[PDB]
Amino acid sequence: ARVMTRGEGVYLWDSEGNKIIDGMAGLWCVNVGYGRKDFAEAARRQMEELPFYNTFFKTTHPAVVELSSLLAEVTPAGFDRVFYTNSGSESVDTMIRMVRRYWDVQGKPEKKTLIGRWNGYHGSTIGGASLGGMKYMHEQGDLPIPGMAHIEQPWWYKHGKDMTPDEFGVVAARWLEEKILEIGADKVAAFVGEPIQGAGGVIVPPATYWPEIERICRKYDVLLVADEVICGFGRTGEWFGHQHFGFQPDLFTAAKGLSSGYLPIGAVFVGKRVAEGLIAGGDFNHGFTYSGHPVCAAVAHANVAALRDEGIVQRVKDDIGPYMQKRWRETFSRFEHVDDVRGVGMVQAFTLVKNKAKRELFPDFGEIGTLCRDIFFRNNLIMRACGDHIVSAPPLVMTRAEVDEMLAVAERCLEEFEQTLKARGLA
Amino acid sequence: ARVMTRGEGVYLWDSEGNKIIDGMAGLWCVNVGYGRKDFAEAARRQMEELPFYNTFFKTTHPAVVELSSLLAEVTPAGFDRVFYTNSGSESVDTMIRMVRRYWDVQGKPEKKTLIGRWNGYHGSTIGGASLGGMKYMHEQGDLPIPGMAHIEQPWWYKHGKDMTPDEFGVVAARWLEEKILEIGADKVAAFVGEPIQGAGGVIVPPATYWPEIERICRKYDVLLVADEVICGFGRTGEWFGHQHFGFQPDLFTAAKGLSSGYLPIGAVFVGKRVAEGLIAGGDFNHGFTYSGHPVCAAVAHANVAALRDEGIVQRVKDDIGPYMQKRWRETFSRFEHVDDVRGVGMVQAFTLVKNKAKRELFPDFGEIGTLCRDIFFRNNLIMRACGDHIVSAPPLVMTRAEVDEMLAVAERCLEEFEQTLKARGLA
Ligand SMILES: Cc1ncc(COP(=O)(O)O)c(CNc2cccc(C(=O)O)c2)c1O
Ligand SMILES: Cc1ncc(COP(=O)(O)O)c(CNc2cccc(C(=O)O)c2)c1O
Repeated sequence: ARVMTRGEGVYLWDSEGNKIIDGMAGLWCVNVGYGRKDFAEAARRQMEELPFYNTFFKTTHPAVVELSSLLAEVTPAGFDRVFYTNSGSESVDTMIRMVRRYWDVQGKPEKKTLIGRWNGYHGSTIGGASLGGMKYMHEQGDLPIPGMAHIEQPWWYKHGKDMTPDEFGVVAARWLEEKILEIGADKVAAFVGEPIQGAGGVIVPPATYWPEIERICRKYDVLLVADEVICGFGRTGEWFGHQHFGFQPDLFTAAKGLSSGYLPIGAVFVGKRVAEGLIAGGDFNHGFTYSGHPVCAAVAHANVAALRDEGIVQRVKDDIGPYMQKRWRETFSRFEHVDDVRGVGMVQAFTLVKNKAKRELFPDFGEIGTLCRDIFFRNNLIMRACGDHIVSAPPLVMTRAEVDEMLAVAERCLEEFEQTLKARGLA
Repeated sequence: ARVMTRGEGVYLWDSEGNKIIDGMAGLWCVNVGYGRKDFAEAARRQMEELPFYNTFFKTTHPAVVELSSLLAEVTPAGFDRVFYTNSGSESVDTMIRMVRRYWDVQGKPEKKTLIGRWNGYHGSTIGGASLGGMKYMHEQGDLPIPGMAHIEQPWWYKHGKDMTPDEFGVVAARWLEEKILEIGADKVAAFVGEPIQGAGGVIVPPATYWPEIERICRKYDVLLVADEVICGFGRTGEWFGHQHFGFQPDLFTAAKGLSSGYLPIGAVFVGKRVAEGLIAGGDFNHGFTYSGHPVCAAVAHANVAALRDEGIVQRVKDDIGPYMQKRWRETFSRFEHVDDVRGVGMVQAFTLVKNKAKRELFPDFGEIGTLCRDIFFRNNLIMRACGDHIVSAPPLVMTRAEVDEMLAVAERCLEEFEQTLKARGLA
């Protein structure tokens, strides 16, 4: 069929010469777009010159030292300890072990349960798939493992009932309290959440949600962990998604955001309280000192430098983010089977619905999303279909003109979509 | 104070100008040695030119297609389905989930327990740490998780009593049968082992061990899994360690040996029975090659091509392997506190012992190993201490002269070690 032949900026090309507008590469964290020659050079040099680690060497690799130094400058107050891995899935798994070790060290070994959310996603390790709330992943491996619990997701469109979003955000956060009390606070180690659920369909919680979650976590002496694997490194306009929603996690996980997707890498960023805890047990100290594939760290360093020095993150907050959000809602809000148009910064979405009046979803959630996605692709546009949610997360460097080009095509596709719907009486 | 400044061939350099022999090949993984400029070029080109999706519409990324095509040529017959990951740890975790999903699809809901070995090592995830048998690891994330069991390792020097190695291989393999009947066969999904235990100290099992493990696995309808993360890609003289020992696994896992450590990557090679069983449910399907990274696949491709086309693996079997093994046994067999001199291909080891007569180990296993290791480093030689086992696995490209050079230095270090023992009355 059609193979990929080239990537540059926000586009990729196929073997037939088609230019494909990549409206989703940020879900794989390609935040600065394709074709960065300087990143390629950063990798080339490190691979030619240096070893890939070995030991005894009282030192941390110079590529890693530099990356760590730079990250301290761009992360929020209190994150000055970073543990490197090879992926977001590994970062999640390491985080689970850290959270449990922290409580062990505090002399509370029974505090082992982590609480996630249905439709949350935290990667594909046994630990991560257990903490995530995708039912199809739980079946593959008799998951979740012990010390994993789940609460319903803050999806107002489905569960918001007769409530305003804001009233719902309180109710949905209180589900965490209910679960903690059910399990017992002294068996609960942490609550873990993506600031905006990514793979679950860009579920943007109400403004009252995260503050209520945080309040509840502190009330019960439970750690708060953000999974920033999608939302970090400028996706919401802030450097990290938790900054946008105004909560303060005790740890947070990131992945290819570090490298804009150019090479595999992940990290766990550990706040002061937990860091002091772990080091006191002498734990994770070899990881903190020797973690990080130096080639990937070299690319990650060039990337984070670029995001800062080129003003890419600031440009999402001030310029392209507001432009995108306005243009997104302008384009999609009018369609008959489009509802819950949403987004922050450079992540945005809507849901294909049976009936906007009744807030009624299509049956066999996903079938209609697939149809819309298929139309997009026939028209040389990629966006992600998550059930009947259509989601977009383009490179952060996307211009105002590229935004319009993308939305012009998407608009044409929705017009076709609305017609195809009626034409088979699914409307 | 010193830092790494260069790697080339079998050598490393530090900031002081010191030339160091890398007898440990990074982390047993740098099989082609350092300084491959063609590898760096392969990464540069992919990073400059292409997107990073593993799949595009009906096709796979060209770099991945290429790697899989080449892998099919060098893998044992029947292993065409490969699932890519970012590390050996992720490969192990994916294997565990695959093993369990397979029995689910087969309608055997009880059949979920994986059996590993004490002193076995399968990575650092919750899943891999649980399947591994490192007692210090059994309480970082609350471990082992359920459906994990362990048998004793086939370590003749310690457990062999008054048996020949061949008699002991049968006894040590039958511990698996004893364990299966203790648990109940209906509950046991797989046995997993490194053909030779790596991090555990290059524990080479008797020739009788693997054939007997395999008979037992087939007798109870238990899957047989090889962890080739250290033994893979030519380390034993064969492409994979299971080929050397003459067993036929249903799946096997591989890590960065695939790329000689130049970039992070791993794989699960899935045999026909399990692949078909997973297809028969539609499980680990839509998103198979889709966990790894295509830049890493391009490097892995150049590496596997180099191992085949430059005759590196064949040279281990026919030339440098026999030489290393012969010369290793000449060099070390004579020392008063060195015993169990062993190895195959380009992995080899010996154990530091209190008394060769009684076969008595030093107390506080590890203390003496560290002492000997520090001597090596002071002498610009990297060899690994696992407890009181000393281990070596240099790049496979090491010349006969490089072999003697390494052994010349090692011999001098053992002379010094032997003096140090008496000069402390620890002889
Ligand atoms: C929130 C979150 N956490 C952890 C992971 C695991 O990261 P790695 O993939 O680096 O192991 C993820 C996965 N991140 C991810 C990557 C690509 C696509 C999509 C999508 O659903 O479109 C999501 C994720 O979305
Ligand atoms: C047998 C085995 N299985 C899985 C893993 C995990 O692979 P990754 O590390 O690629 O995730 C390993 C780890 N392999 C490994 C790596 C680095 C050092 C050492 C050492 O003990 O010197 C061993 C291993 O030795």
